[PDB]
Amino acid sequence: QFVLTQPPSVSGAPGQTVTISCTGRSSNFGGHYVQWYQQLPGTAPRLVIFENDRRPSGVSDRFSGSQSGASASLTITGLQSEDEADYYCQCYDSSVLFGRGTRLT
Amino acid sequence: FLGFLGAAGSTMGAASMTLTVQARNLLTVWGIKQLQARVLAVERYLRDQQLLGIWGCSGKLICCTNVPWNSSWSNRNLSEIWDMTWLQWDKEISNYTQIIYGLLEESQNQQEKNEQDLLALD
Amino acid sequence: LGFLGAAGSTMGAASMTLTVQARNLLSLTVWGIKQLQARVLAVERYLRDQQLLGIWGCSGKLICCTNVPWNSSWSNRNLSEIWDNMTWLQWDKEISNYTQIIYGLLEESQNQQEKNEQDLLALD
Amino acid sequence: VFLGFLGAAGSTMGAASMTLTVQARNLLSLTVWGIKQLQARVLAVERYLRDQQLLGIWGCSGKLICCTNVPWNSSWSNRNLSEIWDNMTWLQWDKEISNYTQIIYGLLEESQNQQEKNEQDLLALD
Amino acid sequence: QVQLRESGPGLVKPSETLVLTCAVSGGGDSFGFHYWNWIRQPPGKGLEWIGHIGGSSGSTDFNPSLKSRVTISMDSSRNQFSLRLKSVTAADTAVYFCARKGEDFYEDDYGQYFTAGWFFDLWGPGTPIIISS
Amino acid sequence: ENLWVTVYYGVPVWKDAETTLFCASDAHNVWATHACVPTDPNPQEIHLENVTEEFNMWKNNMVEQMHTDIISLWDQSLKPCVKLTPLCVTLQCTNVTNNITDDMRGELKNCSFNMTTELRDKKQKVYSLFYRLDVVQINNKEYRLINCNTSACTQACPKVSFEPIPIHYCAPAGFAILKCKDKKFNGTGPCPSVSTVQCTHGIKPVVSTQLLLNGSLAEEEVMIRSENITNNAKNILVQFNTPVQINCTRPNNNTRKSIRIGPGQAFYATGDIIGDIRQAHCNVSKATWNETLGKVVKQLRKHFGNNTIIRFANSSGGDLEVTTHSFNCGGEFFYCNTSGLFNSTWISNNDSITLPCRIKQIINMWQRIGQCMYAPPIQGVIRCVSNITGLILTRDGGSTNSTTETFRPGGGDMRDNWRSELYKYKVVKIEPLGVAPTRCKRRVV
Amino acid sequence: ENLWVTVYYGVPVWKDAETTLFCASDAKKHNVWATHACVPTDPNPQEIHLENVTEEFNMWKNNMVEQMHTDIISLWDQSLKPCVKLTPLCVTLQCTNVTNNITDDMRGELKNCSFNMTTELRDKKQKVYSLFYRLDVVQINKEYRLINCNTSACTQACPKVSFEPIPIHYCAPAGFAILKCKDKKFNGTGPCPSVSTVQCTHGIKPVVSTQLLLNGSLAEEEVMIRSENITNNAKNILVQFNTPVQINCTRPNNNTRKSIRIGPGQAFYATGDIIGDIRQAHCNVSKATWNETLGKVVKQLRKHFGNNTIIRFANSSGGDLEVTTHSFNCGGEFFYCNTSGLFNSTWISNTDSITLPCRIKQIINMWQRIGQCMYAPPIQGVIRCVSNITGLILTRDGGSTNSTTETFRPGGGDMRDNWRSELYKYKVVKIEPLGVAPTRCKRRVV
Amino acid sequence: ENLWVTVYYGVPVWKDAETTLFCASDAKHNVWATHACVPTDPNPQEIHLENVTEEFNMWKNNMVEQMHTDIISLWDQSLKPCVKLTPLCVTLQCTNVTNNITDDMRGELKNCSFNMTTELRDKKQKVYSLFYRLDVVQINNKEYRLINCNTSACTQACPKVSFEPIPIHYCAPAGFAILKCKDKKFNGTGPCPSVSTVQCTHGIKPVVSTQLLLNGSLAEEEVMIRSENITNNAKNILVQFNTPVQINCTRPNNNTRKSIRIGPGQAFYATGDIIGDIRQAHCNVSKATWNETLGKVVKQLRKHFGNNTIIRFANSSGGDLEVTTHSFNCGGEFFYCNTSGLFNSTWISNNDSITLPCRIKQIINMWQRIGQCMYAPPIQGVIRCVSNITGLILTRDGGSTNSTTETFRPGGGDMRDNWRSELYKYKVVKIEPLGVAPTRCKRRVV
Ligand SMILES: *[C@@H]1O[C@H](CO)[C@@H](O[C@@H]2O[C@H](CO)[C@@H](O[C@@H]3O[C@H](CO[C@H]4O[C@H](CO[C@H]5O[C@H](CO)[C@@H](O)[C@H](O)[C@@H]5O)[C@@H](O)[C@H](O[C@H]5O[C@H](CO)[C@@H](O)[C@H](O)[C@@H]5O)[C@@H]4O)[C@@H](O)[C@H](O[C@H]4O[C@H](CO)[C@@H](O)[C@H](O)[C@@H]4O[C@H]4O[C@H](CO)[C@@H](O)[C@H](O)[C@@H]4O)[C@@H]3O)[C@H](O)[C@H]2NC(C)=O)[C@H](O)[C@H]1NC(C)=O
Repeated sequence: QFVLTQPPSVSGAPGQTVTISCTGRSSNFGGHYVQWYQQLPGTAPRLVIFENDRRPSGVSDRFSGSQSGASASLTITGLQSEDEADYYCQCYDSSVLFGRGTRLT
Repeated sequence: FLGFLGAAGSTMGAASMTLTVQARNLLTVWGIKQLQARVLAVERYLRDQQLLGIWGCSGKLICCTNVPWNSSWSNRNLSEIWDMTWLQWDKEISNYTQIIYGLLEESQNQQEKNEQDLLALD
Repeated sequence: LGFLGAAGSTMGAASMTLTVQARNLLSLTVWGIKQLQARVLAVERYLRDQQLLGIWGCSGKLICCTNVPWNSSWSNRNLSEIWDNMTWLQWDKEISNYTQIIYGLLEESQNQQEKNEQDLLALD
Repeated sequence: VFLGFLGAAGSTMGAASMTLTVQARNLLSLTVWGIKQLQARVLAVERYLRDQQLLGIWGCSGKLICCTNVPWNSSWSNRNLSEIWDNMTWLQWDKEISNYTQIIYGLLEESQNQQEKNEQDLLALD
Repeated sequence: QVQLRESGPGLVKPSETLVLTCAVSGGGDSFGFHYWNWIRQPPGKGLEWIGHIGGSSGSTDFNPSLKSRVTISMDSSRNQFSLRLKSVTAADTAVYFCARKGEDFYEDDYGQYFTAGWFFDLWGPGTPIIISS
Repeated sequence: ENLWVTVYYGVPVWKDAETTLFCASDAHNVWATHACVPTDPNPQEIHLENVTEEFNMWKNNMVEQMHTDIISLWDQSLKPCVKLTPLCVTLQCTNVTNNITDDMRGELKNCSFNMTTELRDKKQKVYSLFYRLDVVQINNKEYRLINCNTSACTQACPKVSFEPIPIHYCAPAGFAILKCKDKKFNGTGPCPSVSTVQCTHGIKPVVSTQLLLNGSLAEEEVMIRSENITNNAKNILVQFNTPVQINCTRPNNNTRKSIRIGPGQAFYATGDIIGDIRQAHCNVSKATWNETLGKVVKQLRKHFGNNTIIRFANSSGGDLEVTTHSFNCGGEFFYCNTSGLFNSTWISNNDSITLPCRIKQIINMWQRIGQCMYAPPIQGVIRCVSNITGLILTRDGGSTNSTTETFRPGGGDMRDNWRSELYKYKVVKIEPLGVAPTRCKRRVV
Repeated sequence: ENLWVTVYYGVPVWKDAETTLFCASDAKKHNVWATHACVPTDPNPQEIHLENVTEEFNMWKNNMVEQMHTDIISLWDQSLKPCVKLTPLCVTLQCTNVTNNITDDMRGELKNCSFNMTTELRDKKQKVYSLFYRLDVVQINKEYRLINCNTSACTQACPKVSFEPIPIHYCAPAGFAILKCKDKKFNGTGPCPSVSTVQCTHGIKPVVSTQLLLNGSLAEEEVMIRSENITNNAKNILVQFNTPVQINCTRPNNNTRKSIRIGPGQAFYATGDIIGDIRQAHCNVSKATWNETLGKVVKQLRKHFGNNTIIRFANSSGGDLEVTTHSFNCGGEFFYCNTSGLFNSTWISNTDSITLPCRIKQIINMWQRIGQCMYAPPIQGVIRCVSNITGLILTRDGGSTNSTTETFRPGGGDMRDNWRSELYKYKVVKIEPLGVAPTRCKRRVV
Repeated sequence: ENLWVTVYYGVPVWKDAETTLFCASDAKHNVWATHACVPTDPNPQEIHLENVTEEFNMWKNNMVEQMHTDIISLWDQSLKPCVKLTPLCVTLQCTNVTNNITDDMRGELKNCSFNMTTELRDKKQKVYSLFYRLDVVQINNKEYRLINCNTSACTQACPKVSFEPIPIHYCAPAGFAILKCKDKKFNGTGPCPSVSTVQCTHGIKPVVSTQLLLNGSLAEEEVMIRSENITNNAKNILVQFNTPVQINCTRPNNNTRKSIRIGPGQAFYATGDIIGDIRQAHCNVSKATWNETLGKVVKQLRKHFGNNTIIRFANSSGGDLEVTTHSFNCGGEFFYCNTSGLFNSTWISNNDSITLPCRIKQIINMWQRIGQCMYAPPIQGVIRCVSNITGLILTRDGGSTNSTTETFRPGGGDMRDNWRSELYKYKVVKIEPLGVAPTRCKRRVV
């Protein structure tokens, strides 16, 4: 039981690219496959980036993940007024790890 | 002068003058297709060569025997035979070609014992 | 009388039947190769004794006469029993191991003969 | 048989005339070794029938040493007979003759045929 | 077309057993392969996990910080799994969701292919749970 | 009578029997490997006089043996090639809209799936382009290949080519091929002028259904061949006297990229096209087609009444494999909706036309539910110049009183293309033994 | 007074040798034994009787049965090559006992099994069910696994073809001959006083069985007993009946066949839902006919051994299921029948029907090969095959018990002995036409 | 006065041609199949031919080329029934080794653990195996992967076959013959004074090598030099010498064998545990015998050049390790040895063991066929290899201006020179028994 590090607030403007990183402890590399989520205000969480970098067919092409060793990143290029929602970082060490959450303003 | 099977429609008096041209030319998935036909050709030539060789004509292209022609086999005159085609002549005897060879070998085998007898006297 | 019908008779009786014995010597899947090798094996063996007969002084010639002197020690018999008494099948077993020397004496006795015909048509 | 197979190779052509029996006697003697084993056997028979029928349809079917009534073109070699069977060998002889050897085999075809035609007419009165 | 529906009451007394049944529709035979999980979220904060339930055989893997506090049942007849948690307090005021654990099937002549992580593709609308008198 | 038998060695005696053939090439090409004996520089054509030999057509063994040969030639061509079984995958498979025209809307599909990498423990999302005639709906929808509910198959290896190389079918030893040289040779009947040929001329084994391409044309007049001209249930073979050029091309500069389907073995997918995309089409001039259509109907007046109305219509129907044209332009199999070539009528007494041609990549074309093939893409544009020479037609009879005697172009089977190419030949077996009465007597020494 | 040798070419002299054989069949859709690429048999039986001939036939030394064991397996592997493979079927089966009008003897025999397998595409799965027998399904630690899963991967073997034994004729190649012995009282090894040559043999049905001869050629007048040594303890002493006795083996279940797809063009057939009351597969033999048939061999066995000696029959001793049960074929489905009810016998000097329980297997190893297995497809409908049993494969036991109470039991661990009772009349011999003899020749010089 | 023609049959006449050969073994499983090879005749008649000459021609005859195609084809027929070894390309978590590791094996042997499927397809087990540094590549404890999986992955050799070289014979086909030479000075060309005729050859070793020829045919009296063009630098030089120096190539790592079952009837033979002390494999060669061998080759290289030039022996140039280092087979293994200590000497104008390191690569690849390969299974115990070095391959450096300081360096990137020196006497030739000569014949007509 250990929550993942995550910035509670991040600034968002249209036409740029933001980066969200989450990393707890990585003494033994067991959290190889990080998962990302996107939850519009309230409503239902969605899955945007799945096994590290893959995506479901139907989400926008600008969504892209990265696994740089022990650190993970999510990059969205060309922000708009509809993707400004919450994002979560999902990892796995013992059973299930959940992140705190973010906020695109 | 003519080539392979050149005189196949002429009279037998002139077709049989030069008949040795027909005898000298008797010899992957394409590899099996070729190999099957190469084996087929060597026994086709040797089947009737053995049939020729079992008689007294070992290598003679033209030879002669003492087996007499049966009157009921042909019932046809001789003077007009050498001056009409080979193929029309074949169809008139074709049914009984098997029994012609039967008495042709028994006289030949009894022939070889004949010179085995008087030549053994001295 | 049929194929191999005189195999139990004497050599005198079986000397009128050599024609039928010499006439039946020619007649993707696993059958396509197995029957292919058996066909070429038969034509090779029929040719094996054909050239072995052809090097001598007779081609074809089912009754072939040869002036090689017969050795008495090979048989020690006479004509009263090798023509009227016993058969072809029991004749080979008496000369089964004499077949290497009757063959080997014959090609040279043949070979010493054509030189008599070589100078007969050359020194004429 | 005293010398072996293919013995008198570079010897005298007259001396090699008697030892012409061992060469004719020894003319016949799923894995990758299986196909070419059958290919060698079918080629040996095909090689044996590439010249036996070529010689058998001439004036002598199965004779070892043989000669026929077709006269020699004396302008081909223009050499004496006193060295052919005495000094000249088989190996250094073919290379001076094979430049035109294709046509001699054709001339013996019709020379024996007319000789057979003479024999056919010889039995007309008999 | 598979919808993860929800049920459950509103106002509830604390320190007793509350029931939550999630029903899936478009399955027929699409229940034995995928795992099913319960995920809850307090308002204003991140998600929290509850435990597993078996697809066809039936397996009970739970969160290590909620042991001896919640039981999950399963029927494999109507595709309905029930969530029953006990000793609920005033700090457990949260909205509850039922989610489908995804699976990436692939089999070649040489062997089979297995997944890596616990990713959830299908979610539900959820139902908020309030702890009051 | 003083008559005695004799035997003759080397006699021309003709018997008819089934015969295996040879191979010959005109000096990888696995479609016709030609690992055979080369053909002679000068074939021996010997004309035979005073001979009337009967030749029979549609029961000849030459067409039946070579039909089995090309099937065996095809199966050996595909066993040393990569299997495409890792392609029955759910396809998130959609449209394409950039640089498209009106009638091509929906034919080409930008279509994606999941596929593995060197490790068999990591997947990736590759993309490819597929035609409409290659995928089928299941319910950005989900798609699957046509061959997924039928026999799995391979793709043709890219280095080998399927262009028609002319080959010679030559008789073995003790065997002969007779070539008739009659200008008005009816198929069913004897040929009064028969010549013999050792090894035949070049044969192009093209696989075509509607028309015939690169065949041997006639000498002076078009000819019509039929088993039963009264019957309407048999294909009508027409052989032209003059060639008509055809211009078929693909105007797409299509690229070709290769993705790793597994352990080193690769799958050559279709790359992204460059520039605008148009429809593949075939061009036939009107001036050289309407007059030769008058030639084929002129010969229809010698087998039927000349006071008859003759009509040309579309195909009867059925599946797409037989109702449209199908040929092998540069390793690409087009399917041409031949409708303007058979829309005419005749009363009882520059101008190139386009043909809509569609492209398919999974083609069966042997009536086999045991194997198929994926056609690899070809770099650049496709260009062919060919002659059409045969019209496999079908008499749509049933009516009487010699009225509206229509013809519908059929060609359901595929062995009738070669019946007009091997039309001059028949296998014979020579028997060099024979007997005749002779006054000769054999002397006894 | 002097002799000279002459050459005789074409005389009848034969020497023993070995070679390969041919194929021959009559009246032609697909067959595993006689394919379409086989020459048809001759239309006339060339049987030429010979006189003054005594030839020593020697069975168990000729390799025609060894050649039979060579080409049948070659045909057996060849039909298996272009077939659908069944390697993904030994994924863990979750099974249960079936109880739908079940009897006492079939309780726990059939298993209603369920597992997870691929569809035409390789990304969707379905929960499909099938039926399996107990003899090929074992435990793991309700989870069951196939018996072939820890051994070689293996297939279904293309149910479009049939395993029907069509009689085939082995024809001799050119230059050879086959000698047939027509002696009515000719036992295993010894001279044959009346032998007749033949170009090609008669019809031989390539049926496979381990205990009893099926559909074999009958004897002439008296039942024959053949063995390596009459005092031997092993090597499968065998008999051949002179009169035929019939057997009916039935499968009375209304079995049905459903198509379940492995993948693309990979059609696999599995057992569906049985209809009606299930009954054990059984084979019926007439009690009076079998007892008198056994009453004739007991008289034939009393002359090779001592007179006034009692013999007691017994069932199989032990081993695997392929040797302790009567294994044969019935319409394309393999049977493994218990045989204790026909071999309980005790006979003493001065001298309606019997049912046989039988179990059915789906996947078997046809030979001792470890590299392949065949999944017999479930074939639809009630099947009733009629056949004649005509031979026994017995193995005696040792022990010098005063030459009394001899034990006979059906064994047959070696399966190539089935064709020895069909090829006992025939041998392969090599014809040598050349011969020599001394005469008065004096070949003249021309 | 004129002459008449003649036909001669059976005359000795040779013309050059090409023909496929056939196998001949001594009848003693093997990857060089030998199970269906024709047994050889144990009497090669060495028929000496007198008054004869023959112009041989190396590097143009297809006798080495026809046998070259049989090298690949024989291994392909023995690799197809072997088990496929594709599905182990899952990611490999790899560690280093322990238990008294030395400096020479520091980081070469690796302990790797990875996931693996079992007999039940929906169940996996973790297994461990030992792999060399030249078997895995780096993916950026860390995750390694197989080197030969992004390239075309392949199978493993069956444990039943053995790669030991059987000396095979190539008997000439019927109607055809081969001739051998018995001279002292021998180019690639040259008329042979003493030509001998034989049908079946002596032992020819099919062993493969790249750097040093081993287990080859010994020379006669002295060291002869073979070259297509001795003035050219791109032509490989074949050198063979009379005195066979011995090499003792040992694998001092006592290892076990572990069987990891990868599927139904498919077992992958993994490496076990290295018991005892670990030491790098090496080859031992005598100091004195090797130097005088180099002293017995310097004399005959100076006769083809000037006596004032200085020759320098260095190591290979560079490139891939498989072509630039030694490679051979000893009991199923494939040794890669560094030969710097064998070719490091200079020659001016007029206790004793040399060691050299050796590496081990379990995955071996065909030199020309990159479409597949084969995996050599590990062999338990200690591998002992003793062999005779009979031939060397040397390549001259490019340039070599002023006709001085001509350095000789190793090379030989082709695999056809291993058997070119073993067939130095032999060349296939076609006989034609026909001939025409003039004479005085007058055949008598009848
Ligand atoms: C590469 O690998 C990836 C790995 O993730 C693959 O992705 C996965 O692909 C599988 C394919 O089998 C998917 O499983 C399927 O899930 C659906 C349910 O999900 C659908 O419905 C959701 C709810 O629908 C709402 O929205 C619609 C409007 O669209 C409304 O009309 C409804 O009323 C609802 O309000 C919907 O949310 C889903 O969208 C999500 O995913 C897409 C991407 O696909 C995103 O863009 C979205 O943003 C969102 O995140 C989705 O639309 C099931 O219904 C499927 O079941 C069918 O197939 C089963 C196969 O065994 C079968 O058992 C079922 O019975 C059913 O089959 C048939 O059943 C009935 C007959 O019995 C029929 O009536 C029925 O129509 C059907 O035909 C299936 O289980 C995974 O979800 C998906 N996962 C991810 C993360 O994407 C990918 O496909 C691979 N290939 C590529 C990329 O090419």
